[PDB]
Amino acid sequence: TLAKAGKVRKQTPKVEKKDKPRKTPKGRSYKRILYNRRYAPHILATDPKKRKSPNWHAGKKEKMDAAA
Amino acid sequence: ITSSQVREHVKELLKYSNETKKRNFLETVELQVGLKNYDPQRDKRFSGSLKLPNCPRPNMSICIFGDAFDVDRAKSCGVDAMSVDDLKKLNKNKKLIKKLSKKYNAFIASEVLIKQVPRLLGPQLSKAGKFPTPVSHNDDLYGKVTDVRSTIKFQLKKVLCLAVAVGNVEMEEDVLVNQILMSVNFFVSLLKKNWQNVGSLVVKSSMGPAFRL
Amino acid sequence: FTFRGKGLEELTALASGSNSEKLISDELAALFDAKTRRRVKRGISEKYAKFVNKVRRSKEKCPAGEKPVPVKTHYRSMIVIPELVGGIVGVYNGKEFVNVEVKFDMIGKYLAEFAMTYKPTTHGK
Amino acid sequence: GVGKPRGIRAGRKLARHRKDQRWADNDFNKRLLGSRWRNPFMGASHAKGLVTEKIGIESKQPNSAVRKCVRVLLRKNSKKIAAFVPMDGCLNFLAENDEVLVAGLGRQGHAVGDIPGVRFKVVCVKGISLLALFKGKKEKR
RNA sequence: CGCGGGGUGGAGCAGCCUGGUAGCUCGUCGGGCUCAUAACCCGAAGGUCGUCGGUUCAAAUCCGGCCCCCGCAACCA
RNA sequence: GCCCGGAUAGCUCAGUCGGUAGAGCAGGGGAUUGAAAAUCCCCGUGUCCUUGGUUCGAUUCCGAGUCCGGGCACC
RNA sequence: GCUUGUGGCAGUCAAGCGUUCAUAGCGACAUUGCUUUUUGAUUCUUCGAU
RNA sequence: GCCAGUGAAAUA
RNA sequence: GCCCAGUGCUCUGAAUGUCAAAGUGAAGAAAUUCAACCAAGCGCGGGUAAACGGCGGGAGUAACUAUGACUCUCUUAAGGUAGCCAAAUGCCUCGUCAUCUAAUUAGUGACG
RNA sequence: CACCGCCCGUCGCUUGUAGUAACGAAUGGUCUGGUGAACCUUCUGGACUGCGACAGCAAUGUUGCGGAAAAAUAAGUAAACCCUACCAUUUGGAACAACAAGAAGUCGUAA
RNA sequence: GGUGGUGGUGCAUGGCCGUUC
RNA sequence: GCACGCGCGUUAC
RNA sequence: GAACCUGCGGCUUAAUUUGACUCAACACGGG
RNA sequence: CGAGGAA
RNA sequence: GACGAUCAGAUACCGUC
RNA sequence: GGAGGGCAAGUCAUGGUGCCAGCAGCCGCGGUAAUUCCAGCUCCAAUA
Repeated sequence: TLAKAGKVRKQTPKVEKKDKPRKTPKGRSYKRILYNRRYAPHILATDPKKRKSPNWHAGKKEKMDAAA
Repeated sequence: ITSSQVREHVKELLKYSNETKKRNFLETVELQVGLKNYDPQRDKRFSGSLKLPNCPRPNMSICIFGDAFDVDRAKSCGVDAMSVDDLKKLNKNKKLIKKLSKKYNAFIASEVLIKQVPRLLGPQLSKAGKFPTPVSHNDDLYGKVTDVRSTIKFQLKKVLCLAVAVGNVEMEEDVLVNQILMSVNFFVSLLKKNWQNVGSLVVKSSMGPAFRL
Repeated sequence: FTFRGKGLEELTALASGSNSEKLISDELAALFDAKTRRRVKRGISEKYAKFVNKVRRSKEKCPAGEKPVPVKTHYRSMIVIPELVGGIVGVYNGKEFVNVEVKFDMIGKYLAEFAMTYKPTTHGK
Repeated sequence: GVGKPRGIRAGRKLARHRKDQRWADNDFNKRLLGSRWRNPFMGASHAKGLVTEKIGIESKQPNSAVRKCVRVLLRKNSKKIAAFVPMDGCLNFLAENDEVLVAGLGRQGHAVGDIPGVRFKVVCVKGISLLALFKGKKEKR
């Protein structure tokens, strides 16, 4: 073809991005948060064989609250 | 064998006897031959006397029949029967068509066949001794049975058969054998080529043989 | 020089006789085949009677200009009645209505017998 | 012993042998035979060119697809080039006759498994990085 | 013209010298078989035996007379 | 330069002793498949090259030009 | 060698082209002609030498 | 046998 | 290269048909006119082309387009094989593309 | 996806590719036979000028001597240019053809 | 936004059944 | 539904 | 092979509901 | 339809 | 190479030279 | 700059697309329920 150029993108409904509720700390802070959310002693505490996936929180509001 | 010896069958053979002098009563000679040996149908004869001259010699019941009116075509005389309800079952085959057409003379009946004669009635009988010949079949079978009883001449049909005559006791030679020939016409020759068509035969009178060929 | 079955008139007097009650007087009964007699002697419908009169008006009102008002019906089960002769009734078959001129001969026969219900087969391949 | 000779006096032998038996290496045989200089870029990493026309090419074996490609004319080299235009709408920016900057795809030789005889990528239109034209908030002319 | 050989389905070939039955192949037409596709196979339609007559119960069959076919032979004024 | 010739849809191509315009492929809608090829129905698309004449009307029958297309060019 | 159809070449009328205008430049139709390196007719001269 | 006779054609 | 049908040539070959003179038979009164057989030759059979010479033609026939190794065919021995060209053979032809020219109805190199 | 499996070649088609050799050109380099600017040196040449003696005290003049510009000269270094051969590096070229790859194209079936 | 649907996918599936037997 | 092509069968010569 | 019967294909038809296709479709969907 | 070809 | 046969095809697997 | 594997990180039953647009370093993704396309969200890696 040719005129069939970018058929896909043209057909895609432009969804918007969730305007940052607050902010995402960039610096030793981010590396800090990560350290806390995963390698902080409470997670290295429970079995190293039974600890969750750093993204099982695929953004699931139902399992998001069950954990916290 | 159509040679000088004809008068050896005739002249030299006319006083052979088998005892003494030569008797004291009348004579009885002839000249044997046939009819045409064809098949008693297609072609073998026509018309014209020789003669010859004779008739029966012994019996004459020949052949004449077809319908319920063909019986009276054999009542004031004597012939064979073709039957009515037989041409659709058994009036011809081998010893059947024979019966009616197989006597001695030939046939003097009429005609009536249709789509049946290529292997039955009219057929199986021809060279046997009959297959619809010329017997003026229209008024009956008597007037033309002058060609089927007496006089004659010598109607030669069916299976061989014929006649001959010239003199009495002794008075023939060149005209004795040449009387035997004279005792032959539409039976010794005829139209287109017919001076001979056989192999041999016989003859005498009462004496002994004739031609020793 | 042609005539008709049993006298078109004798029947109008036979059908509309002294007691022209039930569409098919017991008179006409003697005339029909067992199957038809069965039906009428059994239980014939009334609708079949109002349909009757619908032809009636169509046969008279129309001038001798021989232009009958086609009467439409699905009552393919109706058996032509004597007085039903002459009118052109439109009978449904499956697709549309069929207009048929009622002759004297089609009586005692089912009204459906003329409304072809299917087009037989032509061929080729 | 093995094939190789183990003499203290036979260094020369081993030496020449290695220099020889070494031609059996393509990587070697390649740069050694100034091959890199004969390709369309003349060794170069990138090349400028003018779009000769946007043509499309069909995918190979298990894939079936219309690939976006531009036939380019390299400047000092002056060769016909087959150049694959990257991401989605990309070819919608390449106007015929514009100036384009092309580079190879994974080691100069085999094209991406999918493509047929294409050995180049298109990175600039009129001197404007494609990626830039690909994301709205960046650039467009 | 004289000798001698021959016309049989639509085609090419049989049956004729040894009278009763008209066959083969192709082609046309239908069906098998197969898991299926080729292939392969079966079964049908179709001949007036050049044409006319004769023998004959019966003729493509033997016999003739014509009509073309081929081969020999040939002297026309 | 004279002698014939083709001009018809998106491209290759036929026409009662005029009165009507076509398959093919491109082609989009199907039937089909597991999806697809192939195949089978359907759509569509035009003064049938420009003029003059003949007729009720000409894409066609006529006449010239026209483009591209085979055969003829001191002594 | 006639003759000139056919070739070639000029000519009258002016409907037309020539965007405005018949003739600057050309001219349909229709019509008068010249030409004898086409070709075609014809058979006069020359096979009792071209 | 034959008047019956079928078949490619009937015989003592 | 392939063609033995054609014309020629040429072999013991063919189970059979012509085929002259003498010789034979038959018929007349002979002259004479009918016969049968009868060498070659012919015709039948085979080989034969570094023998004369020959060497076809039209239909269909997708993966824009034109296309033929495809098959269908009607067909006479055989249906041009290697090879080779606008050539001293090519009609149209001044063939088409190059090439040599400022320029080529010449040259040459190509292509069928 | 297991013989209704794999699979080979001719021809065709689809999508493509310009290699090796030769030749052409470009750049550079070398050889062969010539033409030869310029300049070092050389033999000349000697305007101009310095000195001494004589014609005058002086400008000027004669000659002897010395330095010395142009010109001209031979051998030499040798630029460029041409011709004759050869090398190197690049780059070029077409219908038909050719090569490359692929397939349930076509014909068969090799393995 | 449901009901209901012999409407579509048996290659989305249960259940069941045929086949290999 | 009928020009026809298949497959169980029913009735019979 | 025969005439009916019944199922499947095909071709018709307003429409001829549709499933199933070598045994492992076709008097089978109790059709 | 007169016992039915390849199967 | 010339022939027979086999095949749908055989200038091939058999056979005669 | 990524989130099927190699190669750290989504088992979202998310929206669009339907062998098309495109991805893909190599395996391979894609033919209507895509873990590789477009994009949202959440995650990972190195981090001026």
